Amino acid sequence: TTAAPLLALLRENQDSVKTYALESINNVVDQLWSEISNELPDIEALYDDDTFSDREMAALIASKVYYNLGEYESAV
Amino acid sequence: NHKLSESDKKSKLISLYLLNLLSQNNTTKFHSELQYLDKHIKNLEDDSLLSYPIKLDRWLMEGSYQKAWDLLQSGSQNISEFDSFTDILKSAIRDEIAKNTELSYDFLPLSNIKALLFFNNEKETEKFALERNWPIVNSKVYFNNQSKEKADYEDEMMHEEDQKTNIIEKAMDYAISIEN
Amino acid sequence: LHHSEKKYAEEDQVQELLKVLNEISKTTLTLDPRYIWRSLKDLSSLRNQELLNAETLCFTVNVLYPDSSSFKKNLLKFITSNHKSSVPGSAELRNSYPASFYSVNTEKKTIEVTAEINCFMHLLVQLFLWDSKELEQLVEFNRKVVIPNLLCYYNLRSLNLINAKLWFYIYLSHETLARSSEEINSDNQNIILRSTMMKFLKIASLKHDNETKAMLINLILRDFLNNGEVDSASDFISKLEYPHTDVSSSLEARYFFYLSKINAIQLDYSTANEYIIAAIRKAPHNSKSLGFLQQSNKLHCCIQLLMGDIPELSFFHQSNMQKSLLPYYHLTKAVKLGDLKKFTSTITKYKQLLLKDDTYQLCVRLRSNVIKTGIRIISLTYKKISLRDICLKLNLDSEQTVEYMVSRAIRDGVIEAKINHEDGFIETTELLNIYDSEDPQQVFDERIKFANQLHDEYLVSMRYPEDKKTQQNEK
Amino acid sequence: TKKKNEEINKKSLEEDDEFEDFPIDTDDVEVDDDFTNELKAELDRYKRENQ
Amino acid sequence: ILDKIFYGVLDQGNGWLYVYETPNQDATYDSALELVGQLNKVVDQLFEKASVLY
Amino acid sequence: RVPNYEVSEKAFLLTQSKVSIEQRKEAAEFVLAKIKEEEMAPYYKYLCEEYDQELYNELCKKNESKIKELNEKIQKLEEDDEGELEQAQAWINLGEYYAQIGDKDNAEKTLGKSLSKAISTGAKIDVMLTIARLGFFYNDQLYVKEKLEAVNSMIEKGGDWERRNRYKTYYGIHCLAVRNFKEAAKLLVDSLATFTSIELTSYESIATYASVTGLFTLERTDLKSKVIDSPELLSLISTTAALQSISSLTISLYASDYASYFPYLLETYANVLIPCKYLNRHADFFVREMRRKVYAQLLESYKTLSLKSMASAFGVSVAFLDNDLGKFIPNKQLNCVIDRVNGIVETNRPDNKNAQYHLLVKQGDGLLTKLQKYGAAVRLT
Amino acid sequence: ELMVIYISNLVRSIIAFDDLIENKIQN
Repeated sequence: TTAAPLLALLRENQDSVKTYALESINNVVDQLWSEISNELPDIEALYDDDTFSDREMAALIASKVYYNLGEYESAV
Repeated sequence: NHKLSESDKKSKLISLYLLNLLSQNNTTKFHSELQYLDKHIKNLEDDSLLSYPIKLDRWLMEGSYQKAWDLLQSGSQNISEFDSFTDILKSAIRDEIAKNTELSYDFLPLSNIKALLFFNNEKETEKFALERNWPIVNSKVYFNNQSKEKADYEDEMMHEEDQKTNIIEKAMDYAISIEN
Repeated sequence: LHHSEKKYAEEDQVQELLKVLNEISKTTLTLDPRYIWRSLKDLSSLRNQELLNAETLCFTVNVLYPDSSSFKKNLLKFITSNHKSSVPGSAELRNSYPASFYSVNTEKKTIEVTAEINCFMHLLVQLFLWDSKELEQLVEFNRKVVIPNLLCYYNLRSLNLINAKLWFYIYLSHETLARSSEEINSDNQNIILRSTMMKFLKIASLKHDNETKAMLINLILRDFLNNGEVDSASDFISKLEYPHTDVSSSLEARYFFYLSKINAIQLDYSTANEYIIAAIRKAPHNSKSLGFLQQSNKLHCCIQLLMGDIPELSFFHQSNMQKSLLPYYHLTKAVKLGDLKKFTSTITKYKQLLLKDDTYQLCVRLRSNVIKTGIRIISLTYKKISLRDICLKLNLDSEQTVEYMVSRAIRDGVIEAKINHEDGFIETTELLNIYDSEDPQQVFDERIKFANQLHDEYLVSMRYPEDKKTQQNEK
Repeated sequence: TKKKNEEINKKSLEEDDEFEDFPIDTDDVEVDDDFTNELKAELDRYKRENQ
Repeated sequence: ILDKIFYGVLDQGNGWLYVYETPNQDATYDSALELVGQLNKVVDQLFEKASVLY
Repeated sequence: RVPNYEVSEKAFLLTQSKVSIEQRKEAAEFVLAKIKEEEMAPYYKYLCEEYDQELYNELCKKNESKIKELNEKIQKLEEDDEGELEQAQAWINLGEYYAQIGDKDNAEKTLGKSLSKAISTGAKIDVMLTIARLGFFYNDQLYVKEKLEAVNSMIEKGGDWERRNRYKTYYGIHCLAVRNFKEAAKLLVDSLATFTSIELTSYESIATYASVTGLFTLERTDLKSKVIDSPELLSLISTTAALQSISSLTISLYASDYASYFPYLLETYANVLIPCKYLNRHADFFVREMRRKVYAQLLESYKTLSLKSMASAFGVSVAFLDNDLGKFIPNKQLNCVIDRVNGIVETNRPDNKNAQYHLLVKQGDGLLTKLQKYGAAVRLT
Repeated sequence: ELMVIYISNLVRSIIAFDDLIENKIQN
């Protein structure tokens, strides 16, 4: 089992496909909090821009990734 | 364990993925991906389209380049989407040869530079020199100069300065460890 | 017959139980319950063989049953039920004493004494299950109860010390079920297995209990390894918090074993050395531990051959693990002599033994090495050797082929030569002498730094014992 | 009890009997070089002599 | 040369005899190896007596 | 006394299939003779595997006679009351009766009492000597080692020069059996001069052993002095084939003759190495060492040779020489590189501070290792 | 040094077991 499909769909321009991916990510972080870190800057850029519309969800996920690693500061 | 995963396409798709990883010149992941395959699937399907990436990767490790080249050329009877890797992989192979043969010998007759790198034409040979920043002097390549200079320049960076260890620095550390 | 033996068993357990019950309830004497719990586990396992092993049945019968009862009934169901005194509470001989547990207060719910007793009871059950070879239903049932049983409670430093054993059996038992038989269910539950371990680890970072962290990380590596998921292991290791300081030396040796394995396959050999040498010394030489040692020596043989070293023959000469290590030994030989035709025969014949241990994949890769060692040999011997002679001897395909081996070999600089195409020979260039170089400094740096570290360890250790006896009464 | 800990943890890598599973399943190298040499020296000699 | 009278090497293929001064091996390195040798024996003995602790 | 060693020497021949059929059956007769005569029935049983009911009767009889005899003799020697003299002697004799029939077990018990019970230091050493010979007999070497380690403690206690000699010669044989020849030589040369045989092999055997080790280990100058100009060897000349072969090899090695060296190599193999029990197992190892050594010897004096010259000199073809040099070059002893294009044999010699630097680091890694582990152990404890 | 001091501790523990036992009698 692997989070790499999820990572890959996010790049696609289409908003409908990226949003559905976030929701999938949120339920595999538990374990996959490792593979996802390599690609974590993409998840960050989608929140930082106001362009995105599912912003709150994108930050939430980046936090969960920092929490499991234990890099608490960024998580909060 | 098996759903309807087994397909003719299954074998074909694996083959391609591995060729890709070789074309990226990222052997790290190639072997990683190979280790994943090495159980159930590789054993049950034998190697019949797998034999194309296994053997390619294997002869390049072995050091026998002649063998690694012939697989690339014989690829012709099977192309359908494989050429998209064939091209990238070749160009990297000539580079590989050129690097091994750099230290071996500085000056080679014109005929031998071509033959080694398996170029069809002499003009293509001199194209690769210019890109590689090597003087052609009397239709003989010279590898020694630039490569050494470059090497020297590369050696000086903000990484490898703390890993050198100065002889005076070694002394200090030995002395103070006793005296702590 | 039944009665006497059953009774003695119950007493023995009760004695043990009482000791640790007094211990655990007083401040931070942590080390004491921990040493005691370990010894105990061993004593219990050794016990089972004679004077029955229905200690478990007894031991349930005379304690408060929170869910113990449900498990016991399942276990009886499994080996065909009987009833003779096998429902807990059938002998009231606690009698509201504090030691055998204040019967009323456990019921009132003002206090809880059952908590730590239930963790300890799960350990004892688990050990018996594996010793026995009670698979299928029990194994599933045990796992199903214990995971939510632990997530029902809230951990303490003392509870943390206990689950450091429990999590080993949750893993091990599942593996046994894959190892019986292939099920479609085994593929699903493999995933669930990883998931529960992963969660408990996150929390346990927050408890700052090293014991459990270390245990857990070893279990987690072993699973990734079976599925050959190196990419996912590589990120996993970069987490970096796997403690060493507090941990028992066993956990350091399983951890290092795994490190050697994962590094070697992804084409790193240099660092893989440090880890396998370390993992052999840390392992003990115990009689039950001989099985581990063979396995470590198989892997070592491989690591070295890839790197370009020759494991001493001498080391394997006086070993007794002989019959198992026959395949490996012949590989060493093939490399050492550079003999091309031998090599191939060796890996075809032994293929199946080599596949089990998964050393095999490493063994294909030594094919590059056979050739290289054989070129190393010709160079040491000969200062000018026509390339034409090398082409006949190693039965190489064409004049172009013989060049390419030497070309690539000098890139790692193993041979260090120079090829003359036109003059049609190789001339050795090998420095040989490196005393003159700066190199001697570097070698000695490692020697000295290791030495200094040993003095520090000694100082710190020496004073501690002496304080303990000086406080104690003496002449 | 430090020792006991070692052996138990280790066991899962050893499984059933990584000790007896394997046997249930299944200048010192170089040959007599005197003989080879004997014959070499006479084969040289012969030619030497009748030349 | 075998008896270490003049210690040199006779080069058959130029028809010359090459002459060397006496080589001087490093005394420190030789005497050091004797000391190291001894240290091993010492540690073995100690350890046999320390068998009492365990 | 004579069978105690001699049986094993013959028996060894019999074992071996290397030996010529003539020799094998010459020895067979010898063995059978001594069985009946010394009444070796227990031990014979051991040897038969490795190889009439009247024999058995001979046991059964001789045993019950010898047993009943000694029984009441010993019983009476203990009864009548003084232990210094009689009880001590009686245990010696008891060990000896077990040593005759080769029961190892019951001798350990009897000769053990004698050691325990207070007697002269002479007396202690003498008695131990027998136990060590049974170890040598059995063809177990480690059994000899433990005993002789004790014997060595008592050597300077007693201070007899008589038993210092005897001790040397036993330890000499033990060491001949193990690979290590360095200690063997030192002990062995002194003992040519001096050793009255006791429960060990004849002086002709001992002579061939000093010659054999001498080649192997000794520096050149020191072979000449101690061995060729040996008073002992010169008077002893050759009254045996084995002594003759080894002597012939020595004369060509020293004289730097090379043509005849190789016939001689072959001869010593046949007539020395295979008859001798202890040096049989090292037959391959010795000839390897010698062949490196001679090639080496010649290369030391020449910066260069041509291949034709060197090959004609040893008497082998040029092709035969090339295959053989290259065996020994990566193991480092001949120190020579070989050009193929110009046919030349160059000889590099770069040994200096570099040589000695590598020896010290390698051995150093090992002292570090031991130290770390013993440190850790005690700290736990 | 480590070993030396440790023999001394092993002796001290045996002494300490026995002293305690005698003190029980004295009390």
